[PDB]
Amino acid sequence: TQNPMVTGTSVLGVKFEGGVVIAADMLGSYGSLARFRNISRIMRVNNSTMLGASGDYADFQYLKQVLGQMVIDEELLGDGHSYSPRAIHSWLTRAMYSRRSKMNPLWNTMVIGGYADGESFLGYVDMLGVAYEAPSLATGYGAYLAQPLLREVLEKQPVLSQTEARDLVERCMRVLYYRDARSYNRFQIATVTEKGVEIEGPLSTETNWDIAHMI
Amino acid sequence: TGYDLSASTFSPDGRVFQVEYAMKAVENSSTAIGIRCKDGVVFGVEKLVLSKLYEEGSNKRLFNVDRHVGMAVAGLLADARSLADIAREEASNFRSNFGYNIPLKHLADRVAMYVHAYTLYSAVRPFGCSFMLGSYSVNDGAQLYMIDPSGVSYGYWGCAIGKARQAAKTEIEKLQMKEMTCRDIVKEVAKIIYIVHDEVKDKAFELELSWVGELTNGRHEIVPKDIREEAEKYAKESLK
Amino acid sequence: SRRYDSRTTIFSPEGRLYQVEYAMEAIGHAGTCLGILANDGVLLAAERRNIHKLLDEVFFSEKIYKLNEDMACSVAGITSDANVLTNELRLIAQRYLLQYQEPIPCEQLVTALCDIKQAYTQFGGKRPFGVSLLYIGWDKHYGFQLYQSDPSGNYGGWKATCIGNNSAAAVSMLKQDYKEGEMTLKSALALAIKVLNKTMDVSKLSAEKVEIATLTRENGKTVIRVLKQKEVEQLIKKHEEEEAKAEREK
Amino acid sequence: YDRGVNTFSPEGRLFQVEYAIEAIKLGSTAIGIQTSEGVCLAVEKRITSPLMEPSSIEKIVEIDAHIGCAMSGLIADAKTLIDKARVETQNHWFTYNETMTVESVTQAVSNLALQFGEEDSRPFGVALLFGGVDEKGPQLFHMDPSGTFVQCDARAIGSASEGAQSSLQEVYHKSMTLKEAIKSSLIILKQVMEEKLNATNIELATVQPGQNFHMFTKEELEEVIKDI
Amino acid sequence: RFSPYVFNGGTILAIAGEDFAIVASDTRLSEGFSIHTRDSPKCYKLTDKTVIGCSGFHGDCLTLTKIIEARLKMYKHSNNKAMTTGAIAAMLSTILYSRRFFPYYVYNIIGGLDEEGKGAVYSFDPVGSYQRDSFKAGGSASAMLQPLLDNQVGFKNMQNVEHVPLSLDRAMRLVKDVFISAAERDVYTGDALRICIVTKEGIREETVSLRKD
Amino acid sequence: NQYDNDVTVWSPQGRIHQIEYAMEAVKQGSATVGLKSKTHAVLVALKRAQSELAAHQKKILHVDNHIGISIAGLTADARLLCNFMRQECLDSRFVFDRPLPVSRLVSLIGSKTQIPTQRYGRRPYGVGLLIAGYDDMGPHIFQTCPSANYFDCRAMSIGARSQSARTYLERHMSEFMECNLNELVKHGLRALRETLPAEQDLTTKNVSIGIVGKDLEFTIYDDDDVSPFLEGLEERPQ
Amino acid sequence: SYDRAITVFSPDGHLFQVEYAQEAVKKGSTAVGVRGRDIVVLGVEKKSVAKLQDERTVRKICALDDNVCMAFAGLTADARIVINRARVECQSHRLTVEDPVTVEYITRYIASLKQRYTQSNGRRPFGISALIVGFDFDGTPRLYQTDPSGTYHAWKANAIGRGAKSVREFLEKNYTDEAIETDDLTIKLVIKALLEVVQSGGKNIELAVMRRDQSLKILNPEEIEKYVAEIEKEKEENE
Amino acid sequence: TTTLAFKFRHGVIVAADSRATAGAYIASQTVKKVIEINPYLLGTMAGGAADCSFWERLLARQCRIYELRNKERISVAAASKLLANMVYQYKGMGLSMGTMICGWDKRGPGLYYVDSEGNRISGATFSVGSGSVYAYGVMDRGYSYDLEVEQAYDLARRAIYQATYRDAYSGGAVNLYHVREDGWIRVSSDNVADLHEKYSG
Amino acid sequence: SIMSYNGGAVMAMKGKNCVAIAADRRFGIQAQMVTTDFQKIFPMGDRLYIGLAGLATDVQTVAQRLKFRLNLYELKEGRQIKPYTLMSMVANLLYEKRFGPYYTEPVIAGLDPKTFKPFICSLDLIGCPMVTDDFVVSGTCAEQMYGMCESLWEPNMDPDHLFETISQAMLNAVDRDAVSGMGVIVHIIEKDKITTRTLKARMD
Repeated sequence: TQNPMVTGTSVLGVKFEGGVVIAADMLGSYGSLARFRNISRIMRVNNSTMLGASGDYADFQYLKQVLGQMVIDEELLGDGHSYSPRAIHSWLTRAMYSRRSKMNPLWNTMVIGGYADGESFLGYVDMLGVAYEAPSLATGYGAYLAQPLLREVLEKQPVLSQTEARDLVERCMRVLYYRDARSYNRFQIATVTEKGVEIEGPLSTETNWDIAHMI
Repeated sequence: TGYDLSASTFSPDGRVFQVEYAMKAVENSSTAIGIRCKDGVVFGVEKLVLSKLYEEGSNKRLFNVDRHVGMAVAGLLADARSLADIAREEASNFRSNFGYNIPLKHLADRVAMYVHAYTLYSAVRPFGCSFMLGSYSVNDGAQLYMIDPSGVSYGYWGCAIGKARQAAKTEIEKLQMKEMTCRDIVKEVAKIIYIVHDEVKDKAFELELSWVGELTNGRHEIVPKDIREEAEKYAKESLK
Repeated sequence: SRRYDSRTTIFSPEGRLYQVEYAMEAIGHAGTCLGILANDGVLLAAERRNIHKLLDEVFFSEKIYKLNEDMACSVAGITSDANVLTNELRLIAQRYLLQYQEPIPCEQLVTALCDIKQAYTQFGGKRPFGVSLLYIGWDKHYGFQLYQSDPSGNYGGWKATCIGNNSAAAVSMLKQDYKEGEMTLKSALALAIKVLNKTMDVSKLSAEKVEIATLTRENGKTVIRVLKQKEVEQLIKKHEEEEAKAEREK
Repeated sequence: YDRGVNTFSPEGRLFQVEYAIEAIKLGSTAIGIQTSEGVCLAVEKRITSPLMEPSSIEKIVEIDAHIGCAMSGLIADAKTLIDKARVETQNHWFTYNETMTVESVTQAVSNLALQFGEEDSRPFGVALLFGGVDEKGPQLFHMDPSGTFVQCDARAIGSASEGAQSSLQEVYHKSMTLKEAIKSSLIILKQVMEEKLNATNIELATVQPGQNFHMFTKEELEEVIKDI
Repeated sequence: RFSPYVFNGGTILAIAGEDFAIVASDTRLSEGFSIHTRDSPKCYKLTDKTVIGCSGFHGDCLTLTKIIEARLKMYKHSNNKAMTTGAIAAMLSTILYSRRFFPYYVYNIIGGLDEEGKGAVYSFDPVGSYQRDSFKAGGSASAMLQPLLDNQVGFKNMQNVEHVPLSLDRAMRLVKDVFISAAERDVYTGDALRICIVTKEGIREETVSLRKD
Repeated sequence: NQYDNDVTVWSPQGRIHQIEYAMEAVKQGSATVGLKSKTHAVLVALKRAQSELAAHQKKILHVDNHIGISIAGLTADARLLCNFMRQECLDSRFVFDRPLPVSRLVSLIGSKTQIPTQRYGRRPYGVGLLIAGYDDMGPHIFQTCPSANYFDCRAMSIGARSQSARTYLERHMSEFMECNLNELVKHGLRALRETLPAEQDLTTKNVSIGIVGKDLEFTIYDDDDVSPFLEGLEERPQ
Repeated sequence: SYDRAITVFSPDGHLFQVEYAQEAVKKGSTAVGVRGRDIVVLGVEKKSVAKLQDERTVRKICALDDNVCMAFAGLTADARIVINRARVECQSHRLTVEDPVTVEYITRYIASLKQRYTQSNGRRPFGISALIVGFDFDGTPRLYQTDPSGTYHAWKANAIGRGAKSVREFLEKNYTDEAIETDDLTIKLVIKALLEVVQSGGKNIELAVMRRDQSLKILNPEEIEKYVAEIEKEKEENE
Repeated sequence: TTTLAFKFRHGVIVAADSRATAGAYIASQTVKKVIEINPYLLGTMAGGAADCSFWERLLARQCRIYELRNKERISVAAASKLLANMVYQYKGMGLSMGTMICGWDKRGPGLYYVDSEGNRISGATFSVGSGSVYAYGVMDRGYSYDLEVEQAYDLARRAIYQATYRDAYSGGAVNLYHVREDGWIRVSSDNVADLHEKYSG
Repeated sequence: SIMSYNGGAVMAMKGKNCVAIAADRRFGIQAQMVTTDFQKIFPMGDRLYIGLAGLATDVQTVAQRLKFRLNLYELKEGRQIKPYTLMSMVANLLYEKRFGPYYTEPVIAGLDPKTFKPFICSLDLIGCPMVTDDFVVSGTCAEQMYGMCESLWEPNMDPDHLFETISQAMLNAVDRDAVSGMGVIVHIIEKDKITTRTLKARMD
């Protein structure tokens, strides 16, 4: 992709005790224009892993198609085996690097959350092929805005409950609504546990505008 | 002789023997039956226990092509799972190009043209497999097709392939598959394959059943253990 | 598929190979061509075969083919196989002229074609050509030259050779009447009408039954002249006048 | 009547692999003996004519500085396998900056030995001995037209192969020295060849841990013969 | 347009001893002006006698490590032994040159034991030239570490200074001190110091913290 | 028999004879026995030699850290599938960074060897692969055959004189799913003394044992480390 | 592409199409080559010319280089293409390593070209045998032969073609050391052998020597008339 | 970087520095710029450090295969010609290579010069590098064909010292080899800081 | 530019039952002559010529590719080539290099062989044929040659006045050009004979 036409924005993600939670908004921008306002930027991979993405949205529907077929064909083998979240994270890292080497990259940035075998997995995948793991991730301007709010909790408190993690995300989604020109007040929260993959509806933030009366 | 070595030559009365010789190899595989109910398709395969050393669940003659499409094979097992690979791959190109799940009148059309393509040349042989394809959709209902090694496909209300073919489909038309749901079918599928294969030829054998329909919510999977134990409970009442 | 393969390339247990010997068996029948030179000029005497009374008699020649601007060839054997070879070494001479800007020497044109002809006898599983053919021409290195090709792929320089049906009878008489470097291009013409008087079983030497083409060196021309049917028969009867004189007086 | 080149027998082996095993029974005989002091390795030449130059033919040829070879059966197609072995030892030196071991040379050749067919045309009709000193000491290997190789201690290949192996099992023991292994081999070659033994009908080569691959020549060779 | 490279920081360091080898690196992955993670070391254990370090573009560092580890198994299945230290450094010089006209943006130092049980340190350029050295620093703060080790390890520019061989105890505190100064002045120098020690026993590991600016 | 020449030609009875002749090739090689417990997978081979001074031909090979195989047949086609076997394991480890499962490996072999059993002028692969490995589901014993038909099993034996080994495995396989590594091996070692003539059995230079284990990487034992396993067997009853 | 194995093994371990090609060598005209210490002597016998026709196009002794001569026997169609392929490799060798091509190097190119050609698909093997004679660097005259299977092989004397073993048995009882004393003495060693072959009455013989510094030099039928005068005169006074 | 080579009555003398820089930063001081192709050939390193290291190690592979086939060693002129042809196929793609080839031959001494552009010349004296022009002037003064061995050592040793004094990209230690009849023999390797005390007094 | 690298000028002019062609003689590289006998008119059979002008490489290249294709034509067919037929042949040769084009502009002039009627045409560098009835010109000094020919041409001209018109058209125009000169050769053909003349021009 030489020039991304229709893009997304920041995608957040953080571990907690027994699962990963990922939230992202529902806007596909076009330059400074908000055309598509009801799209979903989170793909629920089979039962213990989960994917959100930024960048070019047409390339995301390509990877939504390719990863969809790699899950469909394995589950009809009856092997009793499935891909771990770090197996998909290792595959998708190779898919990025093998494609920038042909000078034709996929304009994306992807966050892979997953809860397999009693522990949480949270993985980052870059357009250039840079991958790492972290207890909290953020893309776009969330790496500048919401990412310091994630680390100042996880350094003072390493383990979090689910209600503590879900509260801490909605604060970070509120800040990105104030200080980002490509945000939108309609997002959805996805959460893996041992029970499965669950995606919530188009939630909204509550804004404060008390300083506007200060001349 | 000499008129029957290649598949590129007709006989002096106008038929190909290399296809007919490969049709003869199907009747040494055992028996695979499959009938469709009012709202789904139920497969059934009796599995010969060759020796004690094999493991229960080995070398399944009952595949799983797509999320909703099932396959039951009969023939030379190496060619069975080779045809299962291209049919599994053909459905992937449909969803990738056209967006949705492949229908059976198109899927069995693309596979039978791939089987027919090896009945023309001297460089390749015909396949030694016949198999059945069955599925269920919410917009099309239940479907059931069957493909010979020549490449001919038809629809069926119930079919049988293996050693005793006529001796199996004689009792299928005693049933009433137009009105039965796919629960009491499961007991009747097993019963007509206990009356076949006398215990002189084989000592012991294995039941293997399959199952699709909206009771399975469209997805193809194997029967649970307790349901096929009810059919194996309904085994030894054919002695009366 | 290996049951239908005929193996046109392999040896025979006696050492020789059968396929080109069947072709050189067919090169004996169906045609008669000969050439002669001793001095300035060289000729090709060829006998026509289809002499049926319904033909148009066109294309300037029947078995003579102009190859270069200063050399030509006479062919024998399968006529359809001949048309592929004749327009193959026709552009071997042209790709030489493109490369060097000089007309091709007459010998290394023959070696270029006889390597293509040799390759089919050697690999590929392919039917060889049943075509043998003559070569006249001129070059600045050696002057007037005369060559002969064989379907095996081996050539040779000559002075007078026939590849007719009675070609052994013609060669046996060419080495009975000959002179090295003194046969001018009138005595050779009288000798040419004498030889095909013998080998042609159709007697009386119909002037439409033979074709004669001469290659003479004019200063920058190298004139290849297919002589017309008005001057054949006067050369025919000239052989007829002397033979009644020589028989009666002996 | 005519099979293909790639057909199994009813007894199951092949046709032309088994026919190529018969072809190395026409070649000249060759003996190699592994000793912990080093590998000695000898052959006859089978000189046909008095007018023939004797040294133009060879059976011992070197692959690298520490690996020698010995060929039997046909000769003209042995030179194809020798050239693939020399290139392989130099690609391993180029990419790993060390010496390829004697065993890993052999499987690099044995993979090539069974690759004929009708795509991309007959098995090779030679038999080879590989003598060398790698880091596990002196080694001795023997390959096949079938591509099957195995380490031997005293292997005799050629037209007099099975006659020599029986006379070689009785004199070999695990604690030989190289000076007596050289003498023990020429006693065997004196029996099996046609002509008399001299300094031109045979040639030897020994590889040592200390020095590299050394081939004897007609000056240091006949002191073994006169002191047989 | 789309630039295929980026600089991800990193600082690696090796010292060859008489019977040991020490390979150390920081644990910060970062590019631009931001911090990705505070735990991403470069101590990759190839064998039990060989440790590599990989600085530069991090996407090439993850790829090149996975290419090498495939080629050690292909060695053993074809030769029935493991690669020595000098055979790896000769192999990787051909891997780096193989993409001569689209290179890896990787700096590499291989530190480990030879056949004689001595230390060995090899240093690479992103094209594939090398030499055996006693000590090399590579990465962002390589210009700050190399002069200090010329004084202590190399014994340069000193008069009437003795020549004692490097004990293992002396070299450990020499490594720990030189990263403290590099964290004060370089901005890419990280937060924990992952030290790996290759001796005749095995590969030891050690994590020592730094400041976290 | 004109129906006995090429792989393409069907018999009038419907049995391709070239496949049935490659079954004769695997019956020529020496015997080998594989079996599994709940937590282990042990395969035991029996080497052969040509003379008493030539070495013994090895049969157990190392594919990966959790997969090992044992061959029977001609050794050149064994290395042809072995180099295919190693290649398919380390690229899945290159792509997905995980051990490739065993039951998914063998289906790649069954599609690999079925291709030359259908073309023209293409032989089958005469080889006798017994495969032992680890999925996430515990041990697995798989056998193949030149008819490209792989079998899931719990104890099998292939090679020359292998029917006598199968009769020993049937009357003792009720004990196999309980025992530790020690008498699991010498259950299999009592099968190899069954398939021999009555005078020579197990002289520590013709037998090899390979074990993959639940916390144990696949390990081959050869002719010195066999001797701890090999001691502790009773004499042959006569 | 015609893909078919032509040369396959026998049930006893031979190659049929190779030993059939050696019979085709055995009915070509006899070429005889010996070597001296400074001048080499080689010349074909049984010219068999029609003696009223051309002769400069029928030569079977050519030059690969300035220092390499080459005679042959067997069927001449497959022979003049091996020569033309050898004239390129020896010319491309000079663009590489600077020396003129040694006589040992050019035989290995021909023998390896012939062995891989008994290996490939759809190809009958060559039906020629050759003698490569040259005087390399440092003045060491030597010759070789080449079998149709591709086994290059040095000698001190040779004779191939039809009527070879009748000459080859004659040469070994005739080759002495003092027969290579002079230049023209070694030419009479060839002239007796070809006279002990197919007819060779002076007009059917054609010799050509090389003085290790010249090109190939064919003597016209005046010295062969002179040599067969004096070789027969020495036989007429001895017996 | 400064290398030089000259041939005389008693073989060929090769000398070089050992400094390899990276921009203004000096990477190393102990870089061996005279690599050893064979026991009978030598090659220098100038320009691309990895470009000269690869293609001359590839040349040493090619010369070994020549010896195993022909059973004698390759000449110096033939070895330079193989190197010049391999480099030419990547002309314009940006290879930096300015090496020299030394060695004894059947014609006596041999000295050739190979560029990455495709220059292949013989000669008597050569000097390659960034500080090569500093080496020519001091070498042209004290050169003779009839030099003694100890005099030819001290000529080439001081000539590197005068080049490292002026050039900023040259320095380190002065390696020194001697190509002889049988093969090359390593002479010495002296530090410049040790020669500065020697040549001042 | 590219066409100005070597210069050159070719003129053809139609007469009564005759046609004449003329060209210059200079060969040079941008300022510097090398020789004054460079051939630019090539014979293609009797009573049919071709003139080439442009880049000096493609003048000698096209004139040898065309002769390669011409002799194959006159041997496969038993007759000589018509002047209209060669125009389609040359236009085919140049259009094959649609994106690798030859830098030349051919001029064809000759008599039709059976009915002796003159024919002139010219082509661009990618093969657009343009037949006229009075004159065609090609080369660097094109505009100077239009002012000559539009001012001097008469419809029905004997070969004497045809020669004098094309001579004054070439000598006055090429003298006004800088990169063209050093002599003018004139071929004037007709049905019975052919005439080659060289003019007394400025060697300046």
